[PDB]
Order: sequence, then structure tokens, then C-alpha cells
Amino acid sequence: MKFTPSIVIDAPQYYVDDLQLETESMPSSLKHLTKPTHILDLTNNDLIMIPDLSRRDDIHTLLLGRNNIVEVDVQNLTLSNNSIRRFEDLQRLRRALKNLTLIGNQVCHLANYREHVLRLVPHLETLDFQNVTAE
Amino acid sequence: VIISLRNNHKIIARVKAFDRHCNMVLENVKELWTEKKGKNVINRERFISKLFLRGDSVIVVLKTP
Amino acid sequence: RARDLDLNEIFTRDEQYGEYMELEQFHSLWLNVIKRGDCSLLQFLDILELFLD
Amino acid sequence: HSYCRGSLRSEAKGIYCPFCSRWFKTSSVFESHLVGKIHKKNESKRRNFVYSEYKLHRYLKYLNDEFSRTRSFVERKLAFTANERMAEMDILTQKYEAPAYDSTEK
Amino acid sequence: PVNPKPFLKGLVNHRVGVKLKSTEYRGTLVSTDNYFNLQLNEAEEFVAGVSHGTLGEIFIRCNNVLYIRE
Amino acid sequence: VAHSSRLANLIDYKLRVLTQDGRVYIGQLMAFDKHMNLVLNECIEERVIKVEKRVLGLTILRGEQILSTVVEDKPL
Amino acid sequence: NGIPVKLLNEAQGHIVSLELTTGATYRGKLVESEDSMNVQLRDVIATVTHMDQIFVRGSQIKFIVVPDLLKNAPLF
Amino acid sequence: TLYVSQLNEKINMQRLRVNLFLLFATFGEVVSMNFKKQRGQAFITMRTIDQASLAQISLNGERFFGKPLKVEF
Amino acid sequence: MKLVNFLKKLRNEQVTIELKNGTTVWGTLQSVSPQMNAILTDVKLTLPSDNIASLQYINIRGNTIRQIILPDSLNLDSLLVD
Amino acid sequence: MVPPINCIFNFLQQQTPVTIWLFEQIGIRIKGKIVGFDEFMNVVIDEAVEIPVNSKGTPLGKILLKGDNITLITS
Amino acid sequence: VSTPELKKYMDKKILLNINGSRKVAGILRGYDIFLNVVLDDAMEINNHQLGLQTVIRGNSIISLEALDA
RNA sequence: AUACAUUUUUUGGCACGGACGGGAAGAGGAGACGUCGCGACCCUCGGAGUCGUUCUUGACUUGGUCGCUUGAUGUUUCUUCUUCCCGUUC
Repeated sequence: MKFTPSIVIDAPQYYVDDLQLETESMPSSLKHLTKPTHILDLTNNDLIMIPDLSRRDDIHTLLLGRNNIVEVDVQNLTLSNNSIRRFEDLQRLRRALKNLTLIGNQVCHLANYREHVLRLVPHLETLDFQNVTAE
Repeated sequence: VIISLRNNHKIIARVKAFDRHCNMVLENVKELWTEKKGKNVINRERFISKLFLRGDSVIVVLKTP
Repeated sequence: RARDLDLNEIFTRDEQYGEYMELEQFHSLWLNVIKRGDCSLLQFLDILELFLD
Repeated sequence: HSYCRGSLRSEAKGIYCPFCSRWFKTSSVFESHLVGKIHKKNESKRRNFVYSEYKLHRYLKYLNDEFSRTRSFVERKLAFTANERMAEMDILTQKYEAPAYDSTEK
Repeated sequence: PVNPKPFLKGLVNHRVGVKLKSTEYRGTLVSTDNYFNLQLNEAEEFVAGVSHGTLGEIFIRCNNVLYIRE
Repeated sequence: VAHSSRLANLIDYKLRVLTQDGRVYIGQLMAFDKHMNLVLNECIEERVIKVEKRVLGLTILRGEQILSTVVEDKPL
Repeated sequence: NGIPVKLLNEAQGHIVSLELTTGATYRGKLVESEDSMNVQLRDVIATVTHMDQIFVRGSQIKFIVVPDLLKNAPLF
Repeated sequence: TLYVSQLNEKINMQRLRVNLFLLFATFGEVVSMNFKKQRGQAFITMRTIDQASLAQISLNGERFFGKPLKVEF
Repeated sequence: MKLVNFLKKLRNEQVTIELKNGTTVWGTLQSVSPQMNAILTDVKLTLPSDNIASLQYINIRGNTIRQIILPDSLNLDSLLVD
Repeated sequence: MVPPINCIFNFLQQQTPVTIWLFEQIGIRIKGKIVGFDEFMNVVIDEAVEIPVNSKGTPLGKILLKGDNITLITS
Repeated sequence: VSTPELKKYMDKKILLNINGSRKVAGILRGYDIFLNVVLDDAMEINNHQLGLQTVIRGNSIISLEALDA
């Protein structure tokens, strides 16, 4: 069940509680959404890598709950319950992002995980639903 | 003929069409304005072959013999 | 191999995949260049012909 | 090898130079002019333009058939009526937005 | 007794000046209509009471008009 | 997006909308008008540095203020 | 006749929100509306300042937010 | 719909709702006021009922903005 | 008499359009209303010193459109016939 | 009820000190006596006087001020 | 076509919010289908009254917010 | 299957190695006036609901203050260089 153009065209489309598309092993063929969504819900799928996106200027929210994200190739990124294991794997997020959630990922239990994210991704204001504070 | 316009555009052009609203089809079109972010002084004008025009824009049309 | 190959992204409609070349645009720019309107599309093409010699 | 080497020759005026837009009596004065400060200046400022002009020349020559084809098109469309011009445009459009292979090919 | 339209009619072939939505004008009135669009001869462009240029034969669009005066 | 003739034929499509003040209303066109007034199903006003955002809801939008409309996505 | 007008009329009673050309949002119970969106409203806040019975002329109105219950039925 | 209470009422309303949406999106496709009466509470509505039950069991007492949330049907 | 009619007659033309706010709009006129509401396809919005933004379909309103820049080749007299 | 047209008519009958405000123009006002009446708000007003508003007095002749740019009347 | 139902506001003092960020006050005496207002005079908003009665054009009115309930 | 332009919409009151960007330091961007936010010694403390009539509807009610210890944003007047780091392009 490839993420295909045909798949995207029959997918529930609605205004959420922003314009959101309701959605797989590999993220691909996003061209067909035509950059018309503010949010894309990819929860409960089997994606391994957050990669493969076309240029999408609209896209501001990515809900990627319960997948198998182990590597990273936009204002809000929800990655709860995935497979990121090393602090260094979170490095690509420095190039984006204000709301970040990485809970229920092995990486969470690494020593200094919170401080590492804060220094390497300073643009984040809320991390794991807690305010990044000055101290 | 020359036309003055709401947006500071002196339209020197050849008239083709005319109506109640003073909309105009224009040939041999030569507009005159000034792209200028202050203090600056530039005088610019461009040729256009064929051009439709809307009437609310028109302030005063004039004819130079 | 080339499933996402599309000619319409290379040729405009007025070119008809190499049948014609769209020179109207350049006739416009040309009018802008000569600072008048005495020049018609056909007289412009007549000008271009010079470059065949 | 040719163009910038006095490729344009006249039995009367001699040798023309694309960069200085002047002729020259003999090849001798032509050569000793290609080192002069004038020609250095010009060939150093108007090089890209001269070269582009030349390309326009040779590429337009290679496309003579397309040039003619289009000029023809222009005259045709020009001599159309309203309905005619409209239907023709329709045709160009259809050709543009049509599958490269029809479900009804041999 | 004097309405506006009749006054306007009367004032044909006579000097008038027009302000806009701003620059003053000055010229002899040629003719007028119900919509209050104008056609003038010997038009002089009073840029806030400064005759910048003398255009001559002109046609003023109604909606930009502010007032008429002698 | 499809290649429509008119606005009426593309009813209930998610629409970007520009207005004279510079705001951008986005939402599904429920109903049109003789004077281009628009009913929008789930309307979000987006204003501009960087995009400020406000969710409105069901909105009647006056055509005077409307500049131009663009298609954001397909139905549903 | 305009369906947006109809919608507005229906919204009578309900708490509509309402911005003008000026950009001064109101919220209130919609008392009365006309073909020209000549709205009256009760118990109305004005972006803030509270006020009683505001009248607004549709010419100067920009956009009107109606409650999302009217989406359901039965005008369309 | 699940009813949540014991929420940090210092979060602005629009931020609370957006974090609530984010947090609860993990269980399925998804009302909060700051009045005296309703402050510190929210109703989260899901398309699927199984999603509501899963959310309830898995996020009972989840630390949110500093406090352990209490969830109920 | 009517320029509306003329406008209507102009169909499928790839044209630039100029607004009261100065926005230059390159697109194919698929249709126009009786009240000059332009309906374009294959559209390209550019401002008068900044970057471009392209779009598939745009319905622009009649009150906004200051000047529709017509095509290169056009027989005007013919168009003007009833 | 007293309609606007009726009021205008009354004013005309009277010939009284009328002070007109300009639409979308704060700084300027007009002061004269109503002479004309139209179907629209347009009127002719002889012996008019342009006024710069207090955030003096200026010379002005007989004028018709166009109906679209009127705001206030008083007479 | 339809008359603006301002019979509720008849013979009451109203804040006529008018074009260009200005204001007017005064008791409502009449109106028409174009929403022109005829009112017994009051001040322009510190404050200064002009006129005995006043007539405001339809186009000029932003709002006519009731001072009295 | 065989129709028009003079106040509420559209004839408008509109307009005036090389680049790039961000952040910090050092030398020769700054002042109002507003409008919505990070923290807190503070304040403050908790579509729904009722009834008449009939097997389903009609009426009536309902963050504010202080800092920023270098938060974000329009109007409006006046007058950049060098160094280091991080990202795009060739």
C-alpha cells in the first residue's frame, strides 16, 4: 500500500479542529496534494524515514504518530512513538520549527536529551509539551 | 491622445474602442509613470502593442494637436 | 525509466513541440526597445530575417 | 578561427570587424588593428554580445524551416476571421493537452 | 428656483474650474450630461493654485470631480 | 485542480481568497452570489514578517472587498 | 436572490461576529438583516469596548462570521 | 468524547487547544473555555470510539505543561 | 457598442492583466463575465521588483482589473463587429 | 418622520447658513447657502466659503459641490 | 428596495460613526431607503456643537450606534 | 440512449574561491504612537440549561497589571565598514 496519487485523491480532506489531509512504508508522490494543505496526518503507518517531500510551501503541521521513524532526511512536528535512538539522528531538525514532540522514542532516555535538543534546535519553543525556558 | 489616470499613469496611446464607462481598447500604447522609493528621481515609460483599459482609472483624457 | 517526463514543461502551446517558435513576446519587448509602435509583428519578423544573412 | 579573423571580406572596403564596426583597407592594417587599444577595449567590453549575436545568426540559419513555418502561421492566423481564429486556437490547444499515445493506435 | 442641471446647462461656453479627488483646473466648458462628465477647451492645470501646464482640449471623468466654479 | 469554465461549477472546493485589505480567507465555497459574495464552510483568515492565522468558521464574505479567488485543494 | 443574504437572515437571533472596512470586529446577537447587509446587533462587544445595540451598513461591512450550526440546515 | 481536567490553566486557550490536538492525534482523528467554571478542562472529540478508549487508558495521568492530566469519558 | 461583448469574444488568450494594486498577472483567459470578472488558467502572479508566484486557476474580480494587456496578434475591427 | 429630501427642500426655501463636510477629507469644509436640489444629494450653493478645520477663512465664489463627496448639512 | 428598519431608533440620541474616523451625535428625526439620516443637532467628537438640525448622507455612515438603550 | 456606469457591492477615495540571508563582538540603527505575546514576586479560586404542548418542536437566558534581563508588528521623521560561526547557490 504505496502512498500513491490515487491514494491521496480519495483521502478524507477536511478543516480540522487548518486544512488537513487524512493519511504506508515510504513517503512519496506528495506532488498530487498540490501544496493545498496546512496539515498532513500520517499517524499509524509504517514509515521509516521522514524524507521524500516535494516542495510544499503550505505545509505547517506534520502529525507522524505511531510509525517507525528511525531517521530524518514547517512549524509543528509530532513524532510521538517512533524509533529515533541516537541524539545525532535528531541533528537534521536544526535546519528547519516551533513545536516539537519526540516522546516515546528511545532517544528520550539518553543522558542530556532535552538539553541536546535545546542547543541543537534553538528555534523550538515547546518541546514535548513543555516550554523551553531560559535557564 | 494622452490620458491621465488615478494611479499616476500618463497613457499616450491610439484609441480603438469606446463605451458608456469610458473603457478603451488601445493600440500603440505608451504609458508614463515613475518607479521611485524616496528620495529618488526616475522617469520611466514602456511601449505596449495592444492594451485594454478600465474606466474608473480614467481622470482626464486630452488631445494634443 | 522516464515515467515523469513531460514535454509541456519544455514547450509552450504556441511552439507546438517544435512546429513554431513563439516570437510575439519578443515583438512586445521590441516595441519597448524602439520606443514606438510603427512596428508590426510581420515587420518584426522581416527584421529577424536579417539574421539569416 | 574565422569570424574574429576577418571572415567578412569586401573587394571594395576590405575587412569588417564585428567589435569595432569598421572596415580596413588590407589584411595588414587589419592585423595591426587587433592589438590597438581601441579593439582591445571593444573586444573586452562587447565580447559576450558579439558572440550572442553570432549564435543568433547560426542557430536561426539552422532553423530556417521553423522560421518560415512560423511566419506562414502568422500570416494565416492574421488573415482569419473571428470564428476561424477561434477554432484554430482550439486545435493548437487540443494538440497541446493530448496524450502522446491514444488508446486507439496501431 | 435654480436647480443644478439647469445651471450647468447655462454655464456651457463659459469659463469653469474643477477640483478633484487633488488638483485644480481652469477652462471653457464645451458641454455636459446627466452623469456630470465634462469636456473643456483651453484647460489649464492649477496644481494647488499653480498653473503647471496648459493642455487645451480635455475631457474630465465625472467620479473624480469635487466641485465646479467660475 | 480541474479546468473549469465558471465559479458556480466548482462549488464546495477548498478556496484561497484575497481581499483589498490584504487578508487571505481560506475555506470551502458553499454558495456564490450575483455580486460575488461567498459563503465559506470552514473559513480561516490568514494575515501578514510571517503568517498570522485565525480560524473563523462559517463565513459570509462580501464581494466588494474580495479581490480574487484561487483553488487550495479538491473536495471532501 | 443571494444565498449569502438568506444565510445572514437565518443567522438572525444567533451570535454573529462582524468585521468592517475599518477592521473593527464586533460580536453579537443578530437583531435584523436586510438584502443590503444592513445588520443590527445586540449585546455587542467592539474591538475592546462593550456596547448595546449597534447598527452597521453592509457597504462598510467586510465579512460576517455566523455560527456553525447553520451549516447543517435547511437553506442550501 | 473524553473530558480532561486538572490542566494547567495558565496556558493561553489557542495554544492549549493546539497542543491537545497534537498530543491526541496519535490515537485517531480528533471544546475548552477559560471561564471560571470551565478553566482547566477540555472536551476532546474523536471520529472513532476505539480511539477515545485508547487515549483514555494510555494518557491517564500524563504530565502536560507540568501537571498530570485526569481523563474520563 | 459594448466592450463587454468584445471581452467575451476574446477567448483562450494568453494575456497579462494589471490590477488597481498593480499586480501583473500572466494567464490564459478561459472566460470573462458580463461584469469583467476574469477567469484565468495557467496563471502567473508577479509584482511591479520582487519574486514570482504561479497558480493553476484564478478568478479575478471585474472591479480590480485596471488594464488587460491583450495578445500580440489580434484583428480588432473584426472583433468589434456585432 | 422628516425625510432628507423634504429637509433639503425646507433649507432651500429658507436660504440659511449651511456648513457642508467633505467625504474622506477632514481638513476642509464648505459654508454657504443652498440654491439647488437634485434627485441625488448634489446641489448648487451660491456664496460658498472654503474652511480649513481647527485641528481662519479663505476666498471662494459660487459653487455646486457634487453629491457623492457631501457628508454633513445643517440649516 | 426595503426600508432600513430604524423605527426602533426614532427620536433617540445616536452616535453616528461617520467616514474618515470621525463621529456625530444627536436625536434621530428621519431617514430614507439610501440610509441618509436627518437628526436634531449635536456635537462632533474636546467637543463643539454645530447647527440646529443636521442631515448626514447615506454613504458616509460607518455605523449608527445607539447612545440611549 | 436517440441590458448597461450618478449613496449598500462590478466604474472604487486610489496612491505617494565568490554571492545572499541570519546571529554575536568592536569602531565611527535610534526616538514616539499604538496593537497581540516569554516569565511572575502577583491578582484571583472555580453548543449548553430551563418551560409550553404533544410523540417531536417554539420561546427565553449565557486574561488585567509589571518587566523582556536584549518578545513580535504597522505608521512616521532624521542619518556604514571589518572579523568569526551556521545554512543555500555556482
